[PDB]
Amino acid sequence: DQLRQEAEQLKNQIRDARKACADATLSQITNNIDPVGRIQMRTRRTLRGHLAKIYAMHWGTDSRLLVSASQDGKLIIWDSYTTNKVHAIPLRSSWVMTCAYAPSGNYVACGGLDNICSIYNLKTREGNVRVSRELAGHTGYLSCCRFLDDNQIVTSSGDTTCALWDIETGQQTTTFTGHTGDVMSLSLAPDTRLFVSGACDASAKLWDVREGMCRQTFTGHESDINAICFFPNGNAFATGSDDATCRLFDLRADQELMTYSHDNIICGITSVSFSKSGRLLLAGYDDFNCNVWDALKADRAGVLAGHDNRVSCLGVTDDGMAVATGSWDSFLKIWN
Amino acid sequence: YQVITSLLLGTLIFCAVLGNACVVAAIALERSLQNVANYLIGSLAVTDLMVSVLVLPMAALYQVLNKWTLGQVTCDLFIALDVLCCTSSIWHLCAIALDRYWAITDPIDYVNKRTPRRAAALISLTWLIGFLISIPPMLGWRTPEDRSDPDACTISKDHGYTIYSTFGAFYIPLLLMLVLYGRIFRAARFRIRKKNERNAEAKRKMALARERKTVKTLGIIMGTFILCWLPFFIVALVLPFCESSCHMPTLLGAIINWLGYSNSLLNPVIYAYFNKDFQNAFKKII
Amino acid sequence: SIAQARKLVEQLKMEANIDRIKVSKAAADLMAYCEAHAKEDPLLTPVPASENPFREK
Amino acid sequence: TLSAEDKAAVERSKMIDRNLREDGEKAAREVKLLLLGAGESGKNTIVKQMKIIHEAGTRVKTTGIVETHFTFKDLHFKMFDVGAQRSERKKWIHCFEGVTAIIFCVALSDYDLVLAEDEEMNRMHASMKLFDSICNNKWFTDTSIILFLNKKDLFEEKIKKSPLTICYPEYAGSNTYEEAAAYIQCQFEDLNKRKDTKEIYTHFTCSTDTKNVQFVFDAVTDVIIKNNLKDCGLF
Ligand SMILES: C/C=C\C/C=C\C/C=C/C/C=C/CCCC(=O)O[C@H](COC(=O)CCCCCCCCCCCCC)COP(=O)(O)O[C@H]1[C@H](O)[C@@H](O)[C@H](OP(=O)(O)O)[C@@H](O)[C@H]1O
Ligand SMILES: CC(C)CCC[C@@H](C)[C@H]1CC[C@H]2[C@@H]3CC=C4C[C@@H](OC(=O)CCC(=O)O)CC[C@]4(C)[C@H]3CC[C@]12C
Ligand SMILES: CC(C)CCC[C@@H](C)[C@H]1CC[C@H]2[C@@H]3CC=C4C[C@@H](OC(=O)CCC(=O)O)CC[C@]4(C)[C@H]3CC[C@]12C
Ligand SMILES: COc1ccc2[nH]cc(CCN(C)C)c2c1
Repeated sequence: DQLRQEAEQLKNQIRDARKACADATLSQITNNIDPVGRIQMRTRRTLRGHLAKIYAMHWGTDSRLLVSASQDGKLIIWDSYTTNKVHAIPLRSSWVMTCAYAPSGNYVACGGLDNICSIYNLKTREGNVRVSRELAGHTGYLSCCRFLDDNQIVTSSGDTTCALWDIETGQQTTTFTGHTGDVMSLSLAPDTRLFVSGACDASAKLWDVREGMCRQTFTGHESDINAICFFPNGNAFATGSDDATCRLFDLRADQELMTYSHDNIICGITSVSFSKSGRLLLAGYDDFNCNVWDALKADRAGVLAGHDNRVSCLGVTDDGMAVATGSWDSFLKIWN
Repeated sequence: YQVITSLLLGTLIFCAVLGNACVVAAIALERSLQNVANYLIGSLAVTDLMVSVLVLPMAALYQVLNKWTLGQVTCDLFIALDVLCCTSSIWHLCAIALDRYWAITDPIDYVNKRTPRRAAALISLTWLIGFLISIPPMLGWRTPEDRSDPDACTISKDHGYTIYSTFGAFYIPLLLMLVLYGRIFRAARFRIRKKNERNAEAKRKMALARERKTVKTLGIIMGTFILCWLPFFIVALVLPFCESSCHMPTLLGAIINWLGYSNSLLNPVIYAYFNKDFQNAFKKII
Repeated sequence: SIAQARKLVEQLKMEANIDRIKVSKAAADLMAYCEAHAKEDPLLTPVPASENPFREK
Repeated sequence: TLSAEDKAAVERSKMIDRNLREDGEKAAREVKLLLLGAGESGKNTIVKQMKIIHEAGTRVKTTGIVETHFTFKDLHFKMFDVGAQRSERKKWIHCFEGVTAIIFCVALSDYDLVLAEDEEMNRMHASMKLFDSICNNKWFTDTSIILFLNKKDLFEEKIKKSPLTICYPEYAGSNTYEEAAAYIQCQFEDLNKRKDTKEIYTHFTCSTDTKNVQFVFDAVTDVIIKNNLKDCGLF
């Protein structure tokens, strides 16, 4: 109909407001900040045992145990301190594309091409891990899942919709519609009241968990977004796309702040995450290596080279001690 | 004089040990190079490394001095390690051929019943034939003529031992490997044989290229093995039976011995430095 | 597909009705958070191996 | 180090690693095939045809990906049907990198038909575009394709009643089953740009119980043998 006219008028008004709010680029503000210097990280632990291309990992809240998911249908609970395999959950479907480790440390979730978010109960009364609940309702591959708490989990799938699940009942308490393409990443707020999703329509949306409505939309990328991670403050996030460029968006400023790009990089980002202080943005790449980015100055600080294949997953402990990068060559690597 | 030949033998020894060590290290430190065929190639490289660091050095010292200056016991051990490691290398070539033949003509066995235990069994079997060819001259089958000359080191020339060793070390492997690679050639040719005119011409050209490639590869393998070992085992069979009227020139005999010794240097070049997976691993190591 | 147009225009107006702050203030807040927690960032400043759990017990 | 808890943890890790090694050895003995096609291209008929005799060597139905595990002549096959995955293919097509072969099914009888999305798009043209896209992916450079042309009888009836020139304007020939079925096969063959690294095994699906799975087994064994010959340098 004629609603396209007012839709584009609203888009233009939003763009004008964002341009008006832009008075000083994040480079000008952080020019006085001294460089972080070269970041040298050496592989401390190399967890071995996977037999196919890893696709996800997630640290625990105790910063010691971590979960990894791989195409061999295995969900291994490692012990990064001693490399010991605490658990090895056999998946019903070997096509797993995401995993999460519950904040309480009791549950682990995974999902993939099967449109189901399986939830495993690690700590039970018999010492044997078993599938507590299987959450069905997505009509596309489930790309990411993050535990809101011990009882609620947020999943993002390739049906352009993110969902808030009630694990006890197994139904979608809330569904988050609005994305035009496949949602490929999802990051929870530190206070767990908000969460952003990076989708294949080259845009990211900030969602309210309670109300289930899109608060903001961030359109800066030229290609589909593969990763997203909230800055420790909770007021900003970084996105990694196949544009071979990472981007920092601020919630309050409602616009892009910094672009983490290099001419020598033509491969897409597969995973991003921040350090404890938020001053290093560690981004995995299809160039087989993870590049450490100084968030405030957009300088390539370090390089976590070592992986034989593409770096699919990446995460930083909650205490900020170490960063672990899983890769398609079936090896987790803790760097420190 | 002796400096030139000593330098040549030394550089040959160095190239052989360097190549075998590089192959073994690349297989050990790489996770992609950890399948049954690469295990057999690595065991061949290990055997050739033992040939280069346990036989080649003492053989070179014997060649340049033109006399044995290590003792009867050290000569006997050198002969034993000369026959054990070199016979094991030959049977490693035969075992690689057998593994390739099983992989090519029996895909079901390749998928289901191919495990590294098979690779270990084959390697143990190649070292077993090595031991059973190198040990019999230790106890019995040793004429006193061998010890009659302290300033010499020669393999026991008993006619029965000559037949037993020469056959079980080269001629049984040479017929077995010829049969296996002929069957592999037949299988490869059968697989290769089985606008529209442009596509037909392209298919014909590609089939001809594949036939040329397979005949070249089989030529390289069988030619190197034959041009290195056959000269040695023809002499090592005719000479013992012909005590007189068959004088052997020192130059030709030494060239022949070192041609077979150089088969251990040429083995990593063919079985390891030619395939794509080792080239990529070496590029990743460099 | 007219109802989806109404939903989209409502979403756009709701997004445009939110309050925004200057980018300089937001960048300054981000730079203050980074510098305030820079002491507790083991990746940023290499930590001695005595208390580093992944190298020395 | 030597504490009882650490000894128990290391023993648990060793037992788990042994179990993982056993499971990986078991999984390496299974031939993995990726089944693709456009809507009702007759892939369901193919799946049903292969699960008549040999099958499988509170759960929730997934509707995302379908598992078909069938054994034929001492060979374990695992067919992954992704026809119900209505999303961007390039975001998960790399998950199937390394499958032994791709079974691609197209119905011969849909040349007359058009897609429900728009009338001005032949179903055969959509299938040809899908074949061109999936045959020339960077993931499937060396992966051979087992092409199945389903519904030969319906295609024969349709070409008896309706001409084939509507699907292929450049086509020229007397309309009969053999030449038209050969022309469509050649058109699907010509979409393969990687003629040196991969081959296409085209079969016309038939009602016989064993012929289709027998052709799949023959193609898979011929792929394995050619891979083993390429590894030895003889191909
Ligand atoms: C008259 C008509 C026709 C005949 C006339 C002319 C044409 C033919 C002449 C005769 C041929 C002579 C030798 C040719 C070799 C040659 O072409 O080699 C190619 C080029 O590689 C390099 O250059 C790389 C080489 C690296 C070698 C190692 C370097 C270090 C050496 C010392 C090692 C010790 C210290 C490190 C590589 O190999 P290729 O093109 O020959 O083709 C194949 C090869 O034949 C197969 O054997 C091999 O299979 P495998 O052996 O069974 O595992 C295959 O993988 C493949 O490599
Ligand atoms: C001092 C010596 C021991 C060094 C090692 C030499 C080998 C590497 C040579 C000796 C004979 C050569 C072969 C002699 C002839 C041919 C055929 C040639 O052309 C053909 O493929 C035609 C074959 C035919 O017509 O029968 C390809 C190279 C090849 C296999 C040669 C490969 C290299 C070989 C094995
Ligand atoms: C297959 C590729 C790696 C090439 C392999 C070459 C070898 C077979 C060559 C290189 C150096 C050669 C040697 C160079 C010099 C001598 C000294 C020569 O002197 C003699 O004892 C005879 C003459 C005399 O009595 O003085 C005997 C051959 C020998 C050992 C040669 C044996 C054959 C060798 C080892
Ligand atoms: C009868 O003489 C023999 C029998 C078997 C043998 N295997 C290996 C050798 C020696 C190899 N270098 C002299 C080249 C050998 C000799």
